[PDB]
Amino acid sequence: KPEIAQVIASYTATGPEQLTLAPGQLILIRKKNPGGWWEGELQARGKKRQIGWFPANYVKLLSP
Amino acid sequence: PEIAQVIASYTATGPEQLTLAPGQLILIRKKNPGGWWEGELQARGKKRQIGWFPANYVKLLSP
Amino acid sequence: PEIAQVIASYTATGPEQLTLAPGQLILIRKKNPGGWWEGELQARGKKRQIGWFPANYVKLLSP
Amino acid sequence: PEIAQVIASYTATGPEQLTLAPGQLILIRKKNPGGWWEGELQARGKKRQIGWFPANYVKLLSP
Amino acid sequence: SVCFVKALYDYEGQTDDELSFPEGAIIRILNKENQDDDGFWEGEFNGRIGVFPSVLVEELSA
Amino acid sequence: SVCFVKALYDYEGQTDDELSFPEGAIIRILNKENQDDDGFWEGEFNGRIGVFPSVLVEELSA
Amino acid sequence: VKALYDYEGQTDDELSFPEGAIIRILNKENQDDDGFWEGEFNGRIGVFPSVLVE
Amino acid sequence: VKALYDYEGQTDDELSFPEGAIIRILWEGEFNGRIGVFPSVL
Repeated sequence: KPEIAQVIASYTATGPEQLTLAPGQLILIRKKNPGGWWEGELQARGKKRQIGWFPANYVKLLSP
Repeated sequence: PEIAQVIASYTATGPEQLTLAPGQLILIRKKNPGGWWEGELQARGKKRQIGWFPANYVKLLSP
Repeated sequence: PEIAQVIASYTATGPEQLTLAPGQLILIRKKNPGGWWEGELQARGKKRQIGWFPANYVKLLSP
Repeated sequence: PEIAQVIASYTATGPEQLTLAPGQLILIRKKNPGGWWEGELQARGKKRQIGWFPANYVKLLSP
Repeated sequence: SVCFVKALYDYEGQTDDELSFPEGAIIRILNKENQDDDGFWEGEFNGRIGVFPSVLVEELSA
Repeated sequence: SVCFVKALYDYEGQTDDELSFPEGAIIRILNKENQDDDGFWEGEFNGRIGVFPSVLVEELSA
Repeated sequence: VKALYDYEGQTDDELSFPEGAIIRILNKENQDDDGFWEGEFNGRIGVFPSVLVE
Repeated sequence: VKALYDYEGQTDDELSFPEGAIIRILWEGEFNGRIGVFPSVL
């Protein structure tokens, strides 16, 4: 249920629907698509938790 | 000594380019017709790497 | 369970002896007429080695 | 700026001498006929003390 | 109760004031009410106090 | 094996990952995983986890 | 400061670095006069023997 | 040296300073009795 990935490589957002990610940051996963494209909620310090799409091959998952 | 500051996030589209995060400081080295500058990135910890970037992702600073 | 603590630095004068640094803990095993004890050295990382040392370089600890 | 590193443990046999533990760094000051050097010991926490030691208990480091 | 939490995955802090901890760790909560709504919380572990992403630990009552 | 031990003498840890504790302290054992068979053990006390020399404690009882 | 020889830190709070490294000095003259200085390199901050630099 | 543009430090251990400030190199440096780090380009 609580599925959580970590940013492995830098990704600047190519649209208004997408997150823009810096290596290290943690993402709570919400949806996954056919493309290789996931929706997630970004846990980054300071900024309010924003919710958007990103290419999945710029993150690594973490397992309990 | 010409020096710009990163105004917006830019991920590098090639091996010749810098990849920038807002706040960071760049020493400028060359400027081109495209809208494309070469610079040396002053970022904490990493060795000073030297590359190209779209100039409309930075703001200059004047003395 | 008799246990001393190293009070002063002692480098080993032979192959039969421990070599000690202040702070370290020694479990005591035998004591001799000389002023010379055998002990097992509890030091972090190294395997517990067992050897002789001048007793006036350690202090005992009592329960 | 000549700088050696302690290769083997040495407990001081006199008041004029340093006590050395493997790993520690010594700035070299004087070198003698005996095989005996003066140095300043850079060790964490203690004030930099300055004394003599057998040279064959250290290894130099070159730039 | 409203006091401790168990860490599900291990975390390594980025800043100076972020709380590094290993997996399974029991952490004492200090603030979980609000810190600018950025899904961080604050707590003590191993005698170091800091902040960490609240996503990474699970609750445990009583 | 055995869950708890009482500290016979007080100990002060040298490294960061060593466990400082007072005398008489009840400590929960976690590992006797011979590291390099150095005769330390691992345990929790006051919500700080670490390692300590096994020679300083005894199995708890009366 | 530029590192003349490479160093590997013993403790947790010591600064490991390679040879030639440019380090930004953070302090000097500790409470105890020990010869160690403090600085940042590669986004890790720590202390190092001042004899290894410039 | 002399600061050409004013800077504001991000971390705890970075040196905030105003424009024109004289800083004593210890980068490395003290100003107003606070020691810290700063981009040498400024």
